[PDB]
Amino acid sequence: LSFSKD
Amino acid sequence: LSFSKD
Amino acid sequence: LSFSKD
Amino acid sequence: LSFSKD
Amino acid sequence: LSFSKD
Amino acid sequence: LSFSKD
Amino acid sequence: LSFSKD
Amino acid sequence: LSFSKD
Repeated sequence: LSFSKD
Repeated sequence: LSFSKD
Repeated sequence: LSFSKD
Repeated sequence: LSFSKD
Repeated sequence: LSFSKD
Repeated sequence: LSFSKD
Repeated sequence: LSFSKD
Repeated sequence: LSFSKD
């Protein structure tokens, strides 16, 4: 489970 | 911003 | 379990 | 800012 | 800006 | 796990 | 700016 | 585990 936002 | 769970 | 924000 | 748990 | 995970 | 920035 | 984890 | 900065 993973989430990323730049 | 980054999140992880194994 | 991990979280990072720069 | 960074957080980890094993 | 916000993030949450339960 | 909760994060906030104004 | 805030972070919490229980 | 809690963190805050104004």
